[PDB]
Amino acid sequence: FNLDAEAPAVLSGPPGSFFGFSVEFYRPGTDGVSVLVGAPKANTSQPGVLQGGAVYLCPWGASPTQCTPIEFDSKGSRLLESSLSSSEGEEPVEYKSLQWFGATVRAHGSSILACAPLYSWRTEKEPLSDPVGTCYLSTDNFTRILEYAPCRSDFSWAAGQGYCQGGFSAEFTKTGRVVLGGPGSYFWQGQILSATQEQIAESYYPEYLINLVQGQLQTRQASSIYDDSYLGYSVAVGEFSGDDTEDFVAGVPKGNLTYGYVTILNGSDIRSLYNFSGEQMASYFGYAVAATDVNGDGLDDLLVGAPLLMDRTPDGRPQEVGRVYVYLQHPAGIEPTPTLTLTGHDEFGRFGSSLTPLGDLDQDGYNDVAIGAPFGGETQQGVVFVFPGGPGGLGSKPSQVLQPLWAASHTPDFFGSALRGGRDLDGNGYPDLIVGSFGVDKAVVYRGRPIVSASASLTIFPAMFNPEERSCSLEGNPVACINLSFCLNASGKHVADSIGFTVELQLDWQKQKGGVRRALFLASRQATLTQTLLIQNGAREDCREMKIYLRNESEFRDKLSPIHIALNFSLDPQAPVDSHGLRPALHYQSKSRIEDKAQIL
Amino acid sequence: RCLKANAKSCGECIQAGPNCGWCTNTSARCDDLEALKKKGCPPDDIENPRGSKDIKKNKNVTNRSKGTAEKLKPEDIHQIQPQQLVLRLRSGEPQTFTLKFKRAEDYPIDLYYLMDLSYSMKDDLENVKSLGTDLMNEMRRITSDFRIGFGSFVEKTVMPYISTTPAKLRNPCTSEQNCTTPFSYKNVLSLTNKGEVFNELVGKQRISGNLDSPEGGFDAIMQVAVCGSLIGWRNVTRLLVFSTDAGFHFAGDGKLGGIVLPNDGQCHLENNMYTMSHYYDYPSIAHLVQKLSENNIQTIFAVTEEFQPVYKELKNLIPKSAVGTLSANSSNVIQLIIDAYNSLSSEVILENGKLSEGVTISYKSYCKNGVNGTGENGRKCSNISIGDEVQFEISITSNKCPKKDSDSFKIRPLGFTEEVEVILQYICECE
Amino acid sequence: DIVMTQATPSIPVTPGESVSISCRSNKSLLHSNGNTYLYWFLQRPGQSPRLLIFRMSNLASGVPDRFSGSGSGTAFTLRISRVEAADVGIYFCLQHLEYPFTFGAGTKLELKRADAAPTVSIFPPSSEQLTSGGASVVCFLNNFYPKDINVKWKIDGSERQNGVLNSWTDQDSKDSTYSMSSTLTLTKDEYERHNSYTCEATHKTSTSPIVKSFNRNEC
Amino acid sequence: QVHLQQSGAELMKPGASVKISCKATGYTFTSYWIEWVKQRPGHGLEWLGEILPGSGYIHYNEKFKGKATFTTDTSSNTAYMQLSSLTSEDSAVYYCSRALALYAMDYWGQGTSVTVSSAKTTPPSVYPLAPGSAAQTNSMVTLGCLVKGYFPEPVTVTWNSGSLSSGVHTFPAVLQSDLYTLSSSVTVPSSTWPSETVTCNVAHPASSTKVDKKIVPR
Ligand SMILES: *[C@@H]1O[C@H](CO)[C@@H](O[C@@H]2O[C@H](CO)[C@@H](O[C@@H]3O[C@H](CO[C@H]4O[C@H](CO)[C@@H](O)[C@H](O[C@H]5O[C@H](CO)[C@@H](O)[C@H](O)[C@@H]5O)[C@@H]4O)[C@@H](O)[C@H](O[C@H]4O[C@H](CO)[C@@H](O)[C@H](O)[C@@H]4O)[C@@H]3O)[C@H](O)[C@H]2NC(C)=O)[C@H](O)[C@H]1NC(C)=O
Ligand SMILES: *[C@@H]1O[C@H](CO)[C@@H](O[C@@H]2O[C@H](CO)[C@@H](O)[C@H](O)[C@H]2NC(C)=O)[C@H](O)[C@H]1NC(C)=O
Ligand SMILES: *[C@@H]1O[C@H](CO)[C@@H](O)[C@H](O)[C@H]1NC(C)=O
Ligand SMILES: *[C@@H]1O[C@H](CO)[C@@H](O)[C@H](O)[C@H]1NC(C)=O
Ligand SMILES: *[C@@H]1O[C@H](CO)[C@@H](O)[C@H](O)[C@H]1NC(C)=O
Ligand SMILES: *[C@@H]1O[C@H](CO)[C@@H](O)[C@H](O)[C@H]1NC(C)=O
Ligand SMILES: *[C@@H]1O[C@H](CO)[C@@H](O)[C@H](O)[C@H]1NC(C)=O
Ligand SMILES: *[C@@H]1O[C@H](CO)[C@@H](O)[C@H](O)[C@H]1NC(C)=O
Ligand SMILES: [Ca+2]
Ligand SMILES: [Ca+2]
Ligand SMILES: [Ca+2]
Ligand SMILES: [Ca+2]
Ligand SMILES: [Ca+2]
Ligand SMILES: [Mg+2]
Repeated sequence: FNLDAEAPAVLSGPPGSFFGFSVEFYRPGTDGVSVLVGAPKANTSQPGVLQGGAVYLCPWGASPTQCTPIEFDSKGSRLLESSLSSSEGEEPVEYKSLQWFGATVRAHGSSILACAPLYSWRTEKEPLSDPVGTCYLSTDNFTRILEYAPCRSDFSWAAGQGYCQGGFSAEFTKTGRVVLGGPGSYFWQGQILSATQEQIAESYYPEYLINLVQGQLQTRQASSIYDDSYLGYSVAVGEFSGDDTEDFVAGVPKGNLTYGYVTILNGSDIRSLYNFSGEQMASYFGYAVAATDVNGDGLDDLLVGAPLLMDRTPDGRPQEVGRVYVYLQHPAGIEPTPTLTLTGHDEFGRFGSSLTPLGDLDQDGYNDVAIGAPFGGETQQGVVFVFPGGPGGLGSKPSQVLQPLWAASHTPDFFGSALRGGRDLDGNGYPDLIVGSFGVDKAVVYRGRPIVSASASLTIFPAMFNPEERSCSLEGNPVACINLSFCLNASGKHVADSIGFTVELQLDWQKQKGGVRRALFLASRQATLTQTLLIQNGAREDCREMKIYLRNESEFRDKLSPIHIALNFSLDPQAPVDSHGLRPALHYQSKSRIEDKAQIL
Repeated sequence: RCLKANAKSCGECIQAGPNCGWCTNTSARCDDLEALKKKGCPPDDIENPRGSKDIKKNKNVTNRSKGTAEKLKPEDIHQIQPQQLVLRLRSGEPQTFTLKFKRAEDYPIDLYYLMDLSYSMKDDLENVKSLGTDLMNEMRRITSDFRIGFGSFVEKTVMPYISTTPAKLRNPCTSEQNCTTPFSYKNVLSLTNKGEVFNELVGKQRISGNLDSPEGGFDAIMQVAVCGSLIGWRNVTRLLVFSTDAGFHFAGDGKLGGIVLPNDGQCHLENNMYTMSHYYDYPSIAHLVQKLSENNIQTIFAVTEEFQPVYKELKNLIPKSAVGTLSANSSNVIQLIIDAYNSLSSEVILENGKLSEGVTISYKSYCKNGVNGTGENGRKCSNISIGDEVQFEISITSNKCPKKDSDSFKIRPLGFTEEVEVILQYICECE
Repeated sequence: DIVMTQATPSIPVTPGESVSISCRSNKSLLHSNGNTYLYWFLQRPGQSPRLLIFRMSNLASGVPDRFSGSGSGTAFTLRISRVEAADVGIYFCLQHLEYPFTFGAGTKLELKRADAAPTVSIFPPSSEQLTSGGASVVCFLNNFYPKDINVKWKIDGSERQNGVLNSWTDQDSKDSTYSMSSTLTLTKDEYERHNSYTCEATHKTSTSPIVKSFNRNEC
Repeated sequence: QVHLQQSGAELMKPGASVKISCKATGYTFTSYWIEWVKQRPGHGLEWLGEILPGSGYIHYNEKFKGKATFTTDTSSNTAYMQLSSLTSEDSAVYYCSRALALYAMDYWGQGTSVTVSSAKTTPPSVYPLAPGSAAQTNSMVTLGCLVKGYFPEPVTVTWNSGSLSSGVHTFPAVLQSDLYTLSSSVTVPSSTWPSETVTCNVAHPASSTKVDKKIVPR
C-alpha cells in the first residue's frame, strides 16, 4: 500500500531491446545507488555482433542524461586458433550475435554478474552450435572484468554440457558466491553450477576458451530417465540446512513427468536436501522461486511459482490462472506439503511468473513479497501483487496492486515479468521496488513511503438534546448547547516529529440532501468545521473541545430523526516534503472517518 | 436464517430467499413460513411470486421407428432435447429441469491424422503408406460420410531445440541417414473423402530429425484446431489423431530460445506451413483445452508404450479425449482409432457456458443400470451404446438480482455442436 | 418392389483366374447420400451367408483384398482376383434401400477342370426289397465334369420316365467332379412284367450314350 | 464374441404353428435391428421382416403379413419369430441377422430348418446293391446301399465302421412321397470283394436305428 504508485520513476531504453528483462539494485560500497537494467536484444558497438545485448547502469540521483550501458565486453567474438588464415582461416570460435546478454543481471557489493544464456560457441574441434551460455563478472566497481562460462568445457554436445545455457538463471549468496542454473546440461537434465569470486578469478585465462575452475561445485549427471527436467530453470538462495553457508533453491519444472519439483541443495557440497513436487501436470511449478522469511522466526521460507496452473470456476469452466505455493520452514525442518497457496484471478495472466522478497515494506517487523502476472489486468498489460507478511505466514490478500499507467501498445507490455525488491534507493528506511516492463522497453522504480498511523475518538458530552433546557447563548436568545470533543493519536517510524492533519466535522451529515440543518457551532453559526492540528509522534491523545447548539427554531420541521455527526481527518497534503520528495502515507488499517449521533428527546 | 434481524423495505424482505415473508397490513419479523405467517397472517396479503419453467423449443430425440431403411440426413438427427428452454428464477428457489440425450446410430466424421515426423519415427512412416484406405474402409463400418486429413510436425526451428549448424540445418541426422530439414507443422492434406490421395501423398513425405527428445506437437495441435477452412473441418464430429513416440513441449519452454510471447491461438498458415514457431511460445495445456473445446476437437493420443504414463495424464486434463498404446512400427493404429472412438462415443460429458456473478449450477446424471451421478460426476454418463437414452437433471440458483436482462448461455455435450439454450429471466420487483 | 437380377446362375472358373459377377436393379440404389445401398454376400455350402461388401464397394472385416466391388446406380459387379476353393459357393446381392429388401437369385461359383466321363453302374432290386413288395433299380453316375449330365431310362427297349428319382452331389472338394444318383422305382408286380432295364447317360465326353443294363432273366 | 445362437431343428404338421428363437451375445442387444431371412431349397434368400428390441418398431415384407410375427425379450436378449398355418411353402431354413441403416447383416445365426410334413417318425429300410454282372470300368468295382422310407432328415452312412471313406458317394436325400430316400455308392478295387467283407452302416438317430447290410454277390 505504501508504494508511490501515483508517480513513480520510469526509465526506458532503445525500442525493441527488451529493456527491463531483468532488474537489479547496485550500490558500490556505501551509496553510489543505481538501478541495473538488462536489455538483451539491444544493439552494441561490438565488431560485427548483431543485437548482442547490454546492461544499463542507471544512477539514481536525478540527471541530465539517464542510463548508460556498462561495458563488460567491447570486443567482437574471438577467432578460431586452429586456422588463423592457413587456407580458409576466417572462422570465429564463438557466436555472440543473438546471445541475449542482459537476460539475467545480479549484483552483490561492488560485484555485478550479467549473463547471456544464448551464447553459443563452435568447439575448437569439429564444428558445433553449442549454446553453452556465458556470464561476465565485474569486480570492485569495474576494476577487473571476468568472463565465466562453467559449461564451456571438454564435454560438448547435448550429451555433455554443450546445450547447458549456463546463466539462464543466477544469484549471489550473502558472501558473493556465484550460483548458476543451466537448464540444458546432459540432454536437458539441467545443472546447478557454483563458484566463489576468487576461484573464478584464479582460473580466468581468456587466451584459452575452456577454463576449468578448481573447487567448482556441480550437480552430477544422472541416468537418462532424468532427461528433460530443466534443473536450474530458476534459482534462489537461503538457509535451509542447519549451518551458515547459504543453500541453493533450484526450479526443476519438467522434472517429475512434467509435474514440477523444486530442489534445495546443500550450499556446502551441492548435495540434495529437499524436494517439493508440483500438483498439476505441465503447470511449470518451479518456473520462478524466491526464498525469504515471511513469518518472523529468522528462518527462511520457500516460495514457488507455477504460472500455468489451470483450475475450475465454480461453474466448472477450466482456466489458466497461475498459482504460488509458500512452504514455511520450522526448526524441525520444512513442511513437505505447502502452508499457503495463492491463485491468480485473470485468465492467462500468468500469476506465478516472478517473485521478489520486498524485505519489510511497511516496516512492521514482517517480511513482504511481490508477485507478478505479466498478462493480468483489464487490458492484458500486466500486474504486480504485494502480499503482506504476518505472524502466521504470508497474507492471503494483497496490500497493493500495481498496474502500468500508460495505455496498452499493439504488443504486450510484459509489465511485472521481472522484479527486484528489498533494498533502499532513497533516504527513508523503507525498501523500494523495480518492476520490469520489457515489452515496451521500460522499467519502473517504485519507492517506499513513510507510514503514519493515526486513530481518532469523537465523544458528545450531553448526548440528549434538551430543546427547552438552554444553558448558553450567543445572540440575545439562549440556546441548548452540547459539548463536542475529539482526540487524535498518530505515530510513524521514519516520519517527522510533528505531523500535520486537517480535520473536518460535519453536523447533520445525513441531511446532505439540500434541506434544513439543525445543529450549528457556537463559534461560527455554521454546520461544518475544517481545521489544522499538529500532532506529535508519540504524543498524548491530543484533544480539542467545542460547543454546538440546537437551532433556536421551534420552526424547523424535522423533530424525530437524529442529528448525525461526522469527523473525518487526513494527513495535511501541504508543506511536508523532507529528504527526498515523498509525502507520508496513512496506514490503511486506521479508520479516518468516525460517525456519531445526537438525539432530541 | 431470517431469524436474525432482516427487515427492510419492499424488494428486500422479499429477496431474502425461501421462508421470509411480509403480510401487507416471538423471535423475528420477516423470518419464516410456518412460524411467521403462523402468528396472524391472511393468505391474501403475502407477496411470494415465484419462478417458472418454459419449454420454448424441444424437438423430440430422433427415434428409429421408420426403420433400417430410412437413412437419416445428419441435419434431422436430434440427440439433445430440449433445445431452447426458458427459465424464470427467483433468488433462492432452485429451478431444476431434465435434459435427455440419445446416441444416434450414424453421424459424419472428420478425422485428422497428425503425426510426429522426427527421426525417432523412421519406421513408422513406412508402415503408414497404406493407412489412408485401410482406415477409410474401417471407419465406414461406423460412418456413411467419412473424411481423412494428414499433417506432420517436428519441432521449433531455433536454438536450442534443433542444432543450427548450417550442415545440420539441411540434414539434422547423421552421415548416411537422409533426413529432410526440420520444420514446425506441415499440413500435408486437408480433409477429403479420397483415401487414395492420402496414400499417394503420405509416401511422398520425407522423414526429418531434431535435437531435444520432446517435440513441438502442441504448436501443430493448436494450428489444426484453429485453422478452420485450411484444414477442412465441417460441423460434424471431429477427431484429431495425434500420434508420436516422445514427450511434448509446452508454454515456458520457448524461453530457452528467447520465445516468451505466449501463443496467440490464431491461424498462421502459409503454404500449409506454420510460419510463427520462431515467434510464439508453445501453448500451455490449458490453452489447448480452450481451443480444442472451442472447436469441438476430440483428441486421440496414439503414443508408444514408453510414454503411456505422460499421455494418460495429459488425457486426464483434456476433456473429451482418449489415449491408446501404439505398436513399434505403428502396426496397430487402426484398431487403436476404433478402440478410441468407441469410448469417446459411448460417454457423454455436459459442459455449460459462462454464468453471471451470482448464479450457480448443479448436475445429476441418470445412466444405464441405475448408475447415477452427483456433483462433477453429475455431468457424466458412460456405457452409452447406440440408441441409448440418458437423462440429466439440471438446477440453476441465483443469489440476488444481478442484471435486469438475460444471460442466454448454452449447455452442450463435449464433441457435439448440438446446444441447449437456457434463456434466464430474473424476478426483481414486488407485486 | 425393387427386383434384383443376377442373369448368370453359375460360372465355372479355373483356380487362379479372375471373375466378375453381376447384379442388376429395377431401380437405382443411389441415395442422396452418395451412398449406393447394395450389399454382397457369399454362402458356402452347409453354412450361413457371410457379408462381403457393404455399400456397393466397401469390404467387410476379414474379407481378403481379392474381393472388389463397383457399379453404376443400377449395374453392379463384384470381382474376385484369384479364385480359390474357399471362394466356392453362392453369391447373393441385396438392396438395402427400400422395403421390402430384395436379394437376387444367387450366382453359383464353381471351379473349372478337365472334362471327365461318368463311371455308370446299375444295380437290380434286392431280394430283401422284393419281399416287401417294391422294386428299385439304382444307377450311379460317378466322377464327371461338366456338372451337366442327362439320364434317360429304358425298359424293354422303350424310354420311360415315371418312377424316376434323381439326386446330385455338389462339386467335390478334393477333385472338382460331380456325382449323380438315378432311381427307377416300380411295384414288384410291374417290375416282373419286364425283362430289361437300362440307364443311358448323355454326357458330352461322348456322342454315343453311356449305357449300362440289367436283364431280369439273364443267368 | 459377437454371436447369434438360433434354436434347433423343428418338425411340424400342415396347419400348425411354430416359434423360432435367436439369442444375441457379444454386443448390446437393443441397439441393432434383428433381421429375419427365409431360404427355400430352390428359391434363394427372402427378406421377411425386422424388429428393434427396444420398442415394438417392426417392418414387414407384405407377402408375409399375417404369416410371420416378431417379438423380442430384452431380459434374455432373445428375438423370436412365429410361423403359422404352416404348409410346404413354409418349409425352409430361417436366418436371423443384425442391422443398422448404415451396416446391414454383418453377423448371422447358424440357421433353423422348419420342415412341415404330416409324416410320423419312420426307420429307414436298408437294401444292399450288388452288381448285376462282374462289370468294372477299371480295377475298381462299385457297391451300394439304398436307404428308403425314413423320416426325418438326418441319416448317416458309413462303410465298415468308417475304415473305408475314400471313393464314396452319399447322395442328397429326396422325398419319396412323404418319406425320405437316399443311396450310397462305394468304389472298391476288385481283389478285396468278395474276398474281404464290405458292409454299410446306417444310423437313424430320431428312431434309434442301427442297421448293417453286408453286401453279398448277386
Ligand atoms: C530429490 O530428487 C532428486 C531427483 O529425483 C533425487 O536425486 C536422485 O537421487 C537418486 C537416488 O540416489 C539418483 O540415482 C542414484 O545415483 C547414485 C549416484 O550416482 C553417481 O554416483 C555413482 C557412485 O558414486 C556413480 O557410479 C554414478 O555414475 C553412474 O551413472 C553415470 C551417469 O548415468 C554413468 O556415467 C556411469 O556409468 C555410472 O553408472 C553417478 O555419478 C547411484 O549410485 C545410484 O545407483 C544405484 O542404482 C543403480 C540403478 O538402479 C544401480 O546400478 C546401483 O548399483 C545403485 O544401487 C542411483 O542411480 C539420481 O541420479 C539423483 N539425482 C538426480 C539429479 O536425478 C534426490 O535423491 C531427491 N532428494 C531428496 C533429498 O530426496
Ligand atoms: C552440508 O554438507 C556438509 C558436508 O559437505 C555437511 O557437513 C558436516 O557437518 C557436520 C556437523 O554439521 C560435521 O560434523 C561433519 O564433519 C561435516 N562433514 C564435512 C565433510 O564437513 C553437512 O552435514 C551438510 N548439511 C546438512 C544439513 O546435512
Ligand atoms: C539492431 O541493429 C540491426 C541492424 O542494424 C537492426 O536491424 C535492428 O532493428 C536493431 N535492433 C535494435 C533493438 O536496435
Ligand atoms: C565507480 O566507477 C565509476 C566509473 O564507472 C565512477 O564514476 C564512480 O565514482 C565509482 N564509484 C564508487 C562508489 O567507487
Ligand atoms: C510425482 O507426481 C506424482 C503425481 O502426483 C506423484 O504420484 C509422485 O509421487 C511424484 N513422484 C515423486 C518422486 O515425488
Ligand atoms: C472529508 O470527506 C470528504 C469526502 O469523503 C472529503 O472530500 C474531505 O476532503 C474530507 N475532509 C478531510 C479533512 O479529510
Ligand atoms: C459451424 O457453426 C458455426 C456456429 O454457427 C458457424 O459460425 C460456422 O461457420 C460453421 N462451420 C462450418 C465449417 O460450417
Ligand atoms: C438412480 O435413479 C433412478 C431414478 O431416481 C432410481 O430408480 C435408481 O434406483 C437410482 N439408482 C440407485 C443405485 O439408487
Ligand atoms: Ca547451509
Ligand atoms: Ca520462517
Ligand atoms: Ca511487513
Ligand atoms: Ca526507500
Ligand atoms: Ca524435439
Ligand atoms: Mg522424436
